[PDB]
Amino acid sequence: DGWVKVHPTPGTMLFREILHGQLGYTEGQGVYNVVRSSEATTRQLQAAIFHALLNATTYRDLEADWLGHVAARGLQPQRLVRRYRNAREADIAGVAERVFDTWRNTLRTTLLDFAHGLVACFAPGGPSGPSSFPKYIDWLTCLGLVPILRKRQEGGVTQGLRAFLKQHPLTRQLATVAEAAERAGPGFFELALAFDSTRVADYDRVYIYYNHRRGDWLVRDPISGQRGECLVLWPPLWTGDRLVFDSPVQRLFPEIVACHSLREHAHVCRLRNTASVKVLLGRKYDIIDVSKSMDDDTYVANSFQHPYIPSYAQDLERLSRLWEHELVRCFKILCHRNNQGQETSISYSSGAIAAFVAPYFESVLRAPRVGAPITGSDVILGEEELWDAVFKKTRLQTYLTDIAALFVADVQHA
Amino acid sequence: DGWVKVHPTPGTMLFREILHGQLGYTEGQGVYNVVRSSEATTRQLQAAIFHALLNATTYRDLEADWLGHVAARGLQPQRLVRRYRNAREADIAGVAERVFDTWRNTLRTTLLDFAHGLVACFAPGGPSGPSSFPKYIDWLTCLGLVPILRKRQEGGVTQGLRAFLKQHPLTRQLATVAEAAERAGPGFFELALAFDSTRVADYDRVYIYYNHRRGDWLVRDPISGQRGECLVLWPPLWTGDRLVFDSPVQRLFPEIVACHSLREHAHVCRLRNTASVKVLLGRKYDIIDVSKSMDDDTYVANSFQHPYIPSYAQDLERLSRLWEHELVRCFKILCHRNNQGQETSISYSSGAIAAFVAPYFESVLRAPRVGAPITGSDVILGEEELWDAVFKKTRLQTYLTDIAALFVADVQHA
Amino acid sequence: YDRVYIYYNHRRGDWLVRDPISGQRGECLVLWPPLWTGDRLVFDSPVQRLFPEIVACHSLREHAHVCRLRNTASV
Repeated sequence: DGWVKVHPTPGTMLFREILHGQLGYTEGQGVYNVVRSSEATTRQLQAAIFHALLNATTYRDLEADWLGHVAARGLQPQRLVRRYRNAREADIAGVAERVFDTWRNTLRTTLLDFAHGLVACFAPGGPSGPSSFPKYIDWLTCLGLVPILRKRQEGGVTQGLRAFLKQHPLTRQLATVAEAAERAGPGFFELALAFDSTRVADYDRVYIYYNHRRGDWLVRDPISGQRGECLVLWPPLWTGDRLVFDSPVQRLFPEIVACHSLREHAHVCRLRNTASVKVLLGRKYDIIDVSKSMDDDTYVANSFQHPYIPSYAQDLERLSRLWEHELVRCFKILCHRNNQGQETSISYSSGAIAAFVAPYFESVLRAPRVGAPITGSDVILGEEELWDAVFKKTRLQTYLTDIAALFVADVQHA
Repeated sequence: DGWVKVHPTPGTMLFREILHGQLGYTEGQGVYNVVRSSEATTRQLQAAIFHALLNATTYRDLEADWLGHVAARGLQPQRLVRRYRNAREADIAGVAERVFDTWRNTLRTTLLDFAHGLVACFAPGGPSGPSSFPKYIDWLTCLGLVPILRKRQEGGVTQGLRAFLKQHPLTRQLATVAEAAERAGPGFFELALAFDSTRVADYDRVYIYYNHRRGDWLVRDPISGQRGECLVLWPPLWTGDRLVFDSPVQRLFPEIVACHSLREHAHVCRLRNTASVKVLLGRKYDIIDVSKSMDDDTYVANSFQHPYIPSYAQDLERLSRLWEHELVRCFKILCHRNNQGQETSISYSSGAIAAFVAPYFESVLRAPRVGAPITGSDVILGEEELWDAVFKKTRLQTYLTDIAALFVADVQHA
Repeated sequence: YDRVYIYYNHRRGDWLVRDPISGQRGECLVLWPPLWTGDRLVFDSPVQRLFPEIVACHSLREHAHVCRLRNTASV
């Protein structure tokens, strides 16, 4: 009733084949490899987890832990001052600030270890398997659509979380991390459930049907008999006779076809010209041409030779430049070049992550709030740098300084 | 029932051949050699072992050892101050600082020697043989798969560890070293067991089967009859007739074939052209072309000479550049180049380790914990620099400074 | 180099090195392993990689010399 088949057509198969370089290849196309990188997704995962865990810190809990450690070490400031029998403010101030600094950086290391354990638990299920990011990105590149199949289930990620959190010894030693983990735990459980639920359709096993009268989609798995959903970022066009996509491969398609045809014709012409001497036969290493087959009351009046051979270097170079420029502009990639003109590194710009990573989470993953998205510089840096940067600004440092200021000032003012 | 062979087909054998330069070779392909480097894995082992050793330190045990050394040297602050008979606190402060600093660097030398022995114990078995890193890399490059055969058994690595730890007299001298080694012992045994258990399949024997109807793999050893696991990083695609892999060699395949065919055609055309003078005969150093063989009731009309010779400089240069660019972008390698654009060294970037080294440990080797991944700068630096860097920021330095300041206060008030 | 004898087996994958004259049995160590492709063996040494190009270059030089010698005549 107005429906038409879309995906199993050979056109999309040819698109995917040209993505793998089945015909033609240029170094400009090589920039596509960084477009499939999962660095941004992992950065977003760890930043969101860091924000979630650290915002659960309690001022009272950390004050209780600090006073418990103080009692355990017996470092009562009045007792230390009386034992030292001096009014040297600088000495006791240095001692107190150093002790608080050692407590703060041991807390930092413990929190870093626990967060690293959590993010390592979450890491494997992101890139490979369910919600595979490269599959989403090459779906958007090939056609501009992201088919999805949803099903509520318990997955291996939840099993890993369960096998991780309970037996972790850090809950027994540090109380504050225990309360922080337990109060936010259902959020991580829901995140794991969302990870399991979302499955991205495999390219060669999914069928897409579109109806043009009303403009609605239908996606189903021929083998599993499961109905899914269709998500579109930039919609296609329906001319009435053929559905015309608007993906970058669609735009690039005619030029690659022309270049490949030219290269094939050049090869065919080159193969013919292997001969050295040619002759002709007519009525009154070597190749003989015989016109006697078609001689019928005829006679040769003249003959000509023109050994053409096509050239294709500039066309390949232009195709490489076009590939590079299109892939740079479409995905808003960021390029770094030095004074002499040498390329140094390729990284995602802030626009790229804001335009692709965030909608991925909000629609393909259906994940809850992810907090403030990272900046373009953060993805370049390392995990420890991101951890320190987020730790400095956020809530925990304010409580830490709040404790430190009064704890220090009390002993010297006394 | 839907199964089909994957590896024994001549395509993968041709891929492995083309890596070894069986056909064609260019300067760009040479950058593959630095990819197979084992420096990153060894640096990761060093960092992991250093972290696993240092965290086992005990503040009480370190204090006990320091006070025992002080008592052995008779460095009682009260007695030494009474002997000096002067009010110069600077002298006693400097003496205490120097003595504790020599204790510091003696502890550091002992720790680094023991750690170097331990890492040397794990050094040979890791990157080569069982769980050999270059085989993992060239499996990823050839196909995108990493066949694995697993078996739980004791290995020579554990034998070396056993020959090391209890035969090391360092435990009898320093209490802290013995206590830390005893605490961290089981983890190293688990690491050795993980090293021995994992075996990477060899290219010439193992067989892998695929089935698209349900998307499953089957890997087995034809001779030993052992069944294993099939790991995939970037999956392939099934287009009915064939299975187009998504490895870099697969992308590069058509261009190399075209270049090699052109070189062969150029050679065969060049060999023919060695003649200087050529003549032809017909019915009424030297080469004679007898057209009389087919000259029957036929008569010549004209003759031609077009001595073509193909050239291949441009294709070779482009292939070299394409090889270099593809290998640089695919594995996220990093280059260092100076003012005039000439390179000086090749390094293993942070993205490279984060995308290859870590999943290798987590899946191929099934390591329990690797700690915080190193930065891209650490692989450049030497072992001693890495040890010194990891020593400074960690718990043992905190304990060391805590002891130092309290001892300085005690000696200055004494 | 010119004395030692090296034997290899493909089904089990083991080596055997012995001195033909002294009769002494030794030990075989490998850094990067070779490859077994049926009725052939392919090493992975740098010279092995460089081999297919040097042969072509030497053949080209030989053919150039052969052609040069012929053209010494004037008429």
